[PDB]
Amino acid sequence: MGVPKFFRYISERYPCLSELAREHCIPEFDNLYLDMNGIVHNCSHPFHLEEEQIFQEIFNYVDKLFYLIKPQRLFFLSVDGVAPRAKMNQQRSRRFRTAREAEQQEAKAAQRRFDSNCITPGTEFMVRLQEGLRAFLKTKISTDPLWQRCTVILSGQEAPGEGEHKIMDYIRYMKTQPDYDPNTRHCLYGLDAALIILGLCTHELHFVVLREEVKFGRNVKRTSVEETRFFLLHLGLLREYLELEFDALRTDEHKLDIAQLIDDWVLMGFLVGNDFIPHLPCLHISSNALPLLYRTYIGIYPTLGGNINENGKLNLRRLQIFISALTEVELDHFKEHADDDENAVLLKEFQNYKRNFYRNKFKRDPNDELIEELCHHYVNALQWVLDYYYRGVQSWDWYYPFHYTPFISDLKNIEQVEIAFHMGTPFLPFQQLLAVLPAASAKLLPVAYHDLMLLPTSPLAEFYPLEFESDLNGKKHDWEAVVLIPFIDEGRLLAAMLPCEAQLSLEERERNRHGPMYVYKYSTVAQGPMPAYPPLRALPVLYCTEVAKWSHEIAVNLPYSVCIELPNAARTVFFPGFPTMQHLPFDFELRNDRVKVFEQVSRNQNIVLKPRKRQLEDTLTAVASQYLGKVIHVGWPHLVKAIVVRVATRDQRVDSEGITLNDSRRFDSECKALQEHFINRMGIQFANYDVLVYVRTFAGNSTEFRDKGALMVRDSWSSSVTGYPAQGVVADLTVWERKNFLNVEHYFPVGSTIFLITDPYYGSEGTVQDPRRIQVSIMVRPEPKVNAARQLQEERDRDYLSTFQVCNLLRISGRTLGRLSGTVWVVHNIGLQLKYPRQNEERAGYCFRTNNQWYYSSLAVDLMRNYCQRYPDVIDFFGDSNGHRRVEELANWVRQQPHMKVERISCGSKTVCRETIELLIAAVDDLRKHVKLQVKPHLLIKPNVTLPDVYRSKRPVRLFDRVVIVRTIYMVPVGTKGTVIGIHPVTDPNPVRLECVHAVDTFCKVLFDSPVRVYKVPEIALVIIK
DNA sequence: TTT
Ligand SMILES: [Mg+2]
Repeated sequence: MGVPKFFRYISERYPCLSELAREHCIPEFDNLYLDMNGIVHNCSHPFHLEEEQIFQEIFNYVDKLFYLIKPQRLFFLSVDGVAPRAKMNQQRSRRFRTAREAEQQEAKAAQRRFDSNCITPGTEFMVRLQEGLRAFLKTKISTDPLWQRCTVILSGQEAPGEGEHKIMDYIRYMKTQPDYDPNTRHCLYGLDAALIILGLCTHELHFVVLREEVKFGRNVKRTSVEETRFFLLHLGLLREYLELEFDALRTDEHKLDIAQLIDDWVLMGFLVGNDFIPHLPCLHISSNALPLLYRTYIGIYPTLGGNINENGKLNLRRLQIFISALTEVELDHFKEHADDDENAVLLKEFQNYKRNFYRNKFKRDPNDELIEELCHHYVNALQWVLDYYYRGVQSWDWYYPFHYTPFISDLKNIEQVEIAFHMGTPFLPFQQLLAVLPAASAKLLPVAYHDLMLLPTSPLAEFYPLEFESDLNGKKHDWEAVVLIPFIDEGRLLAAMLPCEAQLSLEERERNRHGPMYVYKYSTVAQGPMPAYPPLRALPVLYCTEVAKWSHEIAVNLPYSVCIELPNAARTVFFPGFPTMQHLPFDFELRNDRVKVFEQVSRNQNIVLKPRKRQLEDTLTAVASQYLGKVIHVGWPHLVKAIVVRVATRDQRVDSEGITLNDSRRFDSECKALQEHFINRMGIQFANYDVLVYVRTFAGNSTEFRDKGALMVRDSWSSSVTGYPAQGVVADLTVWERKNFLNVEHYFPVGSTIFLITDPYYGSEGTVQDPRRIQVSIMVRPEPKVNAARQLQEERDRDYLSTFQVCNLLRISGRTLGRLSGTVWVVHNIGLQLKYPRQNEERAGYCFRTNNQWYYSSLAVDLMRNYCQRYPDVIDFFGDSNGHRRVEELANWVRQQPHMKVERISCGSKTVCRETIELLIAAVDDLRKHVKLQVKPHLLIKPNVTLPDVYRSKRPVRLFDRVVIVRTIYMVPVGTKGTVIGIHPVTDPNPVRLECVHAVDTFCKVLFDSPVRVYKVPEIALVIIK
């Protein structure tokens, strides 16, 4: 996996659409919508933890997400509540699955614990979680200054409806409001198809979808918070890429109605497969589904009155036409996997396949009555889903009452289909629980119905099969497998609940009501005390307010869908976070250039964008004339502000200082580089690279200080200079950006912290006293002697052999050293796991790589010798190679030893041994003078304001360097001082930003003397003490 | 809940 198949697909068909970015590349947002069931799953059962632990970790998760994304206006976190029957059927399927998969995996314990099905609403678990969560919001917002300008909304298991859909509802409600901002930048947590489709159908302009790369789980690889990156999808581009795909639907010289088109595309996306209906065998993404629905639609389009999905409502005639068209696809799928006048033969065999299918797999006779009710229920289904999205739930009771899908060929007279579902109401937690849980998890229910789950007398015993069969329509994985069970009739079920209900325990009786969502807002006025809750410590005073809002204060009742295209919004202007391909006249074509967006090269086609040859003559003097020294926007459509510092040609090149000659070789090389990037990753094709432009990316606003006189404010550019083809330069666009300081004193208030950049105490803590130069008091502190520790390390660094040397000492082939020292999978792992060549990793002091050659330390060698001594035949195998019990034996022998306990790290990073760490720690132990001075303003770091380019060291950071923290860094408060014990580079795997492509950021495993002991920290938040 |  790594990422959903849908995400993967549309992400490769439109290369510019998605990226893997780090904390700082994520665009600014007003609203973050966080969906919790995923998280709760990650934290509860990835081995043992108690509730306290779990909650603590969930809380953490949230904290780090909010910390990294910094939603400026709203933070809506939404836990799945009691959902409509349509979903509940599937929820139930997944429960039964997990229960049985659970028993099966516990069976390995027979060969030789936290029930997860409690992640559903109504369970004592989820309730306790709800509590702890409100408590958490209250603490965080009440204490943390960063959660105080935000508005926060929680929607718990209390409030009914899928998290993702409660989010949706709040969004539509939002659009409804009068003085609502059409430009609000929405960020939604998640990558699966449903959330893409969802955000895409809100018809919101600045909407991003994102999820972290690695669950926070790989913390056994020591990753700083700031090091974590996100996969993100830009809906704004998705739109433009569809506008590109259906260009053939244009009949005149003018844009198609994108609202109209998006709607229909939402429809296709729903056809590919959704939760609330069985999937059509003939439509899987890997199976080229989207392209097929595209072809079908395009080729059918001139015939429909207009849209199949009009503003969330279906056009049964047009629908009909479409499905009719899909018949081809379906029949072709049949013709393909059949074996696992010709046509006529095909059709007879296919009709026979139908009959036999209805009979065998549908357990129903093929009466035309059957086709009838199948068509009925299917069309009903579709409309139901569209309502779910465009207008909110329109039926809590309704559900597709079959386990399989109709035959497209057998869908005629759709138009005659009557659609009528009724709202009804969401089930009470216990009802839904009994509807969803399998016999296995009876415990999660109150005692009152345990009997109902497990006593074969039970009226509902049918719905609780000890054994349930599973059909897999050519779907490979057990999870894709259909789960053949009954469908609960609400009647009989509530009938079999009547007696028990009264007898429920008091607290059980109380926890069985639906509930509201809560709105937290930081208050200056003290709101009183809060009790503690495992694991949140108690609070003497709250500084926030919690306020109940019910499901119906968010309700929008109208004939049309508010999921319309707000016209107040500005799509002419550029917003920094959000790319558009609009500002450049370009042609386009769908080609087969094998673009590389993820790990490996795409196997299918993509859309190549081709900017039209610009009007500016492609000469040096001409390009310079226009753009030299000017402020432009490069990268496209992922635009950035930048200033042109040089223009170059294979022959010559212009600086502010005049024209000179240029290295042809180096130029042609740069050009190759650019070409490769754009085509292979960006699916972009410029006319030519005859003339390059070299820019500096905008790097923050800078405040200059003018003598004793005044405060100046200017633009700040970058350190590094990157090259961009002159053909992709876009100039003079207007942008929507957006609190200046006033007095010098306003900048430097009394008692605020100041850091020194002047030689006498480069890196000294300080405090401003009087803005007159500036009056300041510096707190001088001693610095530990590290020469000793350095010395220790140098000798250890000496302890290293070469791959060959090591081959000789162990008397083994080079190959066998290769397999032995890496990871070798047997089917289970049996490699000492010291090096990870493909990954580009190395294990601590054991392995290390320099001249593209490997070197192993002594611990490594004694280890490898050990392995050899003990397990010879295995080695013999490694050497001569290109009851299942011995494996487990050595797999464990290996997993046990301590090199596993030692951190693995990326190659090119310098580390240190625990002994040296000991010496250092001892020195700091051993170590345990305010000086007033007048200091020019530009040599003072204001902790969270000053741009890091003013304090970046002219020399790369080194080990044992003495560092102090300026910029705030998650756990570590500013001011904390320490010494470097690690230096770790980091490069983006596949940057879509040409500027980032080979940029390496530096993190430092730092030993702060104070406990707060050790943390990786970006070089940006550091000064070195001179 | 995801794959
Ligand atoms: Mg969901």
